[PDB]
Amino acid sequence: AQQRKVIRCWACGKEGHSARQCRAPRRQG
Ligand SMILES: [Zn+2]
Repeated sequence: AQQRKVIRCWACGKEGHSARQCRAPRRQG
């Protein structure tokens, strides 16, 4: 498998992108 659920950008917490592209500076957008 890949990682349990989709890559919800562990750097932000949203399903759709990876922290490598996390455009959310923790609580902001
Ligand atoms: Zn993100």
